[PDB]
Amino acid sequence: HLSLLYHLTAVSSPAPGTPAFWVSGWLGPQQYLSYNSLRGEAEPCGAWVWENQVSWYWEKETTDLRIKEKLFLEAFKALGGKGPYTLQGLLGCELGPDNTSVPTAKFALNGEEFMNFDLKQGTWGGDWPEALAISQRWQQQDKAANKELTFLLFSCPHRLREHLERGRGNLEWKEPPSMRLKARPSSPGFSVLTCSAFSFYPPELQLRFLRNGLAAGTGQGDFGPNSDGSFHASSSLTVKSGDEHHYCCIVQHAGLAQPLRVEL
Amino acid sequence: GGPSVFLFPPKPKDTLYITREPEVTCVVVDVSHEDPEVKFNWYVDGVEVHNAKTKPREEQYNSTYRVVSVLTVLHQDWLNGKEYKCKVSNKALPAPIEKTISKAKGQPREPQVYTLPPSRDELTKNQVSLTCLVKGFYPSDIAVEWESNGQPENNYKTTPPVLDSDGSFFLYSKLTVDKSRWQQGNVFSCSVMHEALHNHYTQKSLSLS
Amino acid sequence: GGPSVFLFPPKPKDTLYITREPEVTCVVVDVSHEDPEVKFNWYVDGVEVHNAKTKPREEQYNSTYRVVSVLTVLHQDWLNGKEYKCKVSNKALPAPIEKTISKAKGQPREPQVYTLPPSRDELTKNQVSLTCLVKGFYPSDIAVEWESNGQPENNYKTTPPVLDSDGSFFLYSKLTVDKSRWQQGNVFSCSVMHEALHNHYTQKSLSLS
Amino acid sequence: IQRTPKIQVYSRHPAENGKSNFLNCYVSGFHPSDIEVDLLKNGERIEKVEHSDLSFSKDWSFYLLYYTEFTPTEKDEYACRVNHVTLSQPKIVKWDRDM
Ligand SMILES: *[C@@H]1O[C@H](CO[C@H]2O[C@@H](C)[C@@H](O)[C@@H](O)[C@@H]2O)[C@@H](O[C@@H]2O[C@H](CO)[C@@H](O[C@@H]3O[C@H](CO[C@H]4O[C@H](CO)[C@@H](O)[C@H](O)[C@@H]4O[C@@H]4O[C@H](CO)[C@@H](O)[C@H](O)[C@H]4NC(C)=O)[C@@H](O)[C@H](O[C@H]4O[C@H](CO)[C@@H](O)[C@H](O)[C@@H]4O[C@@H]4O[C@H](CO)[C@@H](O)[C@H](O)[C@H]4NC(C)=O)[C@@H]3O)[C@H](O)[C@H]2NC(C)=O)[C@H](O)[C@H]1NC(C)=O
Ligand SMILES: *[C@@H]1O[C@H](CO[C@H]2O[C@@H](C)[C@@H](O)[C@@H](O)[C@@H]2O)[C@@H](O[C@@H]2O[C@H](CO)[C@@H](O[C@@H]3O[C@H](CO[C@H]4O[C@H](CO)[C@@H](O)[C@H](O)[C@@H]4O[C@@H]4O[C@H](CO)[C@@H](O)[C@H](O)[C@H]4NC(C)=O)[C@@H](O)[C@H](O[C@H]4O[C@H](CO)[C@@H](O)[C@H](O)[C@@H]4O[C@@H]4O[C@H](CO)[C@@H](O)[C@H](O)[C@H]4NC(C)=O)[C@@H]3O)[C@H](O)[C@H]2NC(C)=O)[C@H](O)[C@H]1NC(C)=O
Repeated sequence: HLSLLYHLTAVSSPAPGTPAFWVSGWLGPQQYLSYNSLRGEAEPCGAWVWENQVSWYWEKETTDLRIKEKLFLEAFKALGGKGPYTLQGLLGCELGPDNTSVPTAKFALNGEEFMNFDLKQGTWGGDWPEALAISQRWQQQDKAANKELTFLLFSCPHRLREHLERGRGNLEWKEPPSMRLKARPSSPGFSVLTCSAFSFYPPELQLRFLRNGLAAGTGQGDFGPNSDGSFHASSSLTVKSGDEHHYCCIVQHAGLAQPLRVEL
Repeated sequence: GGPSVFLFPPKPKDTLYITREPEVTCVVVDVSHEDPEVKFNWYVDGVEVHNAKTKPREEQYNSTYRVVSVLTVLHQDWLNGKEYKCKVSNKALPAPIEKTISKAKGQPREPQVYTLPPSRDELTKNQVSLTCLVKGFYPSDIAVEWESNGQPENNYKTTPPVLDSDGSFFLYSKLTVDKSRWQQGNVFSCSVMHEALHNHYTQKSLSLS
Repeated sequence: GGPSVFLFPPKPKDTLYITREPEVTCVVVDVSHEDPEVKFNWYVDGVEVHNAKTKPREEQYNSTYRVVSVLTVLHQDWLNGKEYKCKVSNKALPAPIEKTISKAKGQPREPQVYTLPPSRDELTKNQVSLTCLVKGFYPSDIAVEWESNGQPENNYKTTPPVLDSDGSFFLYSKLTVDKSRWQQGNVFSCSVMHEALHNHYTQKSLSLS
Repeated sequence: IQRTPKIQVYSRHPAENGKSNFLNCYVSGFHPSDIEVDLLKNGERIEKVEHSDLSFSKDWSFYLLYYTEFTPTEKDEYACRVNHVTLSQPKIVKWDRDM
């Protein structure tokens, strides 16, 4: 079910010492790769430094991303006008049933999707004027179209397979959460219950509230990452003061054989 | 009685061009000097939002405060007929005045642009009138420009639309240039921008022939 | 507070054509159901006159009486910038509301009419767009029609004016006809009527060429 | 096309006074990418704040993890301070112990 996805970003006038362009590469919700226009080199992130990886893998990455850098910084020439720009791209692929890849290639300008890459016609598309401009600049190039094709239909899925084999260790990692449930006097005759999940991987996880064994739904959920690739979650609920000890909190998660009841 | 409210749409060019900002505005005049504070709200297809940006008090000669609230809507949004709203509440108003604006909804129609050169008769004189008829389009909102030799043109005017019998609208644009220029052959290109335009944009051309 | 008043001009066609009646109208709404009677007056370049003709009460759904007074001005008059006036007095109004209308005065300019045939591109399809540009005219007021084969045409629309940089206005008119008709050669003639037109009228022609 | 940040502050491990931990601040859902995020100990900024790579989500909005090692004490008060184009003035979020 997992997927290789690159998060390309360029800006037209960067705060100085900031990079004009940069990429983050992801395997599922793990960041494996990292690149930017200053350093100019694709580097492994996190536990992926220790991946049993082959020679030339990384400089293949670098080579590809440099073509991307050029393309992206080229886009702002095509747009012409003054006002600062932010060009984003989401590129990748996901494995499908029959030893089959499914590609993704969308882009956004100043925070709105506007352009895409049609893998059938081998053309960029989108119909905003901005997208027509950029689409045109790229389509008339040293076979930029072909390289995007190879990158998505060949390189991407070949990489994805390679990482699955050589990086099971990371991908299949499992860490169940530490749980805490607490009561916080809030209002007049009210109080806030907060269930919290600490340090878990993978990030799929649900929090639920019971009140004497019957569902009180969920309230506001919150979800986030820790420094170490693990995750954090919390859910909160309004509740009659003095009626607190009646509630508990239940948690579902891949790293637990069965759902956990969490007392106050 | 109390103050009144006026709710303006975004700029048609700004609703196609991302690079530009499509501002859905909320202007309230005839406001009480005594009770100046006003509580704006906003509702996207019913759902409230908190990305409003209120400009400060811009008082007039007529002792009435004038206040303005700008919402930066999305591009894609507006064009999907998402229904917006300005809920103004003031102590100078007993109840709240609500004003609901949108895209002029309905099946939009591809415009159809043709150029027309200056007529026989006209050419005699030093000046000419390069016509741009644009017909067969829905809706009203539409941007029209001129440009020559890769470079925009100033000397022109463009009539607003009128409703064509068929239900769609149409428009004209009278770019004037000097005779010499037109004779020299220089290619002129009437540019149009509109919702149903393929790529939200098309331009046509006009030259000696 | 009380009722308000609106003062409309005559019809541009009616200000050139004698045969027609140029009616300078005085329409008052928001009138008190309690105090319905209203005392009109009229003043030609200051001088009062007694040839007014008041229509009776034409009440609306909104419980406000609507009253109307018609003055039949002269032809020659209006066009000499004679300044007219409706003085409405009602007990529902403390003071009298006075509204003064006239010809859009200033040095009037001869219009200049050219036809333009349907463009290359357009002809492909079954329908065509016989353009009539009319530019270089003052003032706004102006009548435009079509006529073919000695006989008027229905299928057309005409944009209102817009103010041309030079100060004069201009206009367009998009008479649509079928292709066959135009091909058969039948002569079409865009007709214009305006104050500064020689003989208050001119018409031009358009045909296969 | 212009979005306001969402600020979460939470510890990595359950908070226990005198035991070592990490404090995270997770700024998210903002646009454009320029953002100043400072972690505050008792109102003044910490200098050993590390932070993750600037990235973006399925919905194109940017996000970022700032984090510091720390050993909480009962007395100490922490907070996260964010400036961004869309903010009148720095927004400060207090680290609720419970969440
Ligand atoms: C004190 O003075 C103020 C003005 O200051 C002036 O100071 C004096 C001293 C002098 O120097 C003047 O020269 C100065 O101008 C007064 O403020 C004004 O008040 C009036 C009414 O009280 C408002 O009138 C409305 O106007 C809008 C159109 O406004 C645009 O165009 C104006 C000039 O052309 C301009 O002033 C406006 O700013 C505005 O421009 C737009 O600005 C926005 C925002 O930035 C831009 O995005 C736009 O691009 C820009 N557009 C253009 C074009 O430039 C008009 O739409 C309103 O019409 C409705 O209301 C009528 C009654 O008032 C009603 O009869 C009509 O039917 C119409 O109602 C609707 O009609 C349409 C039909 O399609 C439908 O939408 C609806 O169905 C229908 N409504 C229904 C059915 O219910 C209206 O006339 C004026 O806008 C306002 N000024 C500004 C600015 O907003 C102040 O009132 C005065 N105080 C007192 C106590 O007298
Ligand atoms: C009860 O309802 C009445 C209407 O009935 C309706 O019933 C309801 C139930 C529903 O069924 C509706 O569908 C029905 O229509 C209300 O009566 C109306 O009230 C309003 C305001 O109260 C009047 O608004 C004015 O309108 C004129 C334009 O009116 C023409 O066009 C209208 C439709 O397009 C039409 O209704 C009119 O009849 C009229 O048509 C003309 O008729 C004459 C007479 O036979 C013909 O000769 C003409 O050929 C014909 N013309 C066309 C075209 O068809 C408009 O000009 C006014 O604008 C001024 O006032 C604005 C504020 O109201 C102001 O903001 C503007 O600036 C403008 O002021 C001037 O602007 C110009 C700029 O160039 C300059 O002249 C000035 O400088 C400037 N003034 C300055 C600076 O001071 C105005 O909007 C409406 O006319 C009226 N109906 C009729 C009829 O007259 C009734 O009010 C309501 N009661 C209550 C209590 O609510």
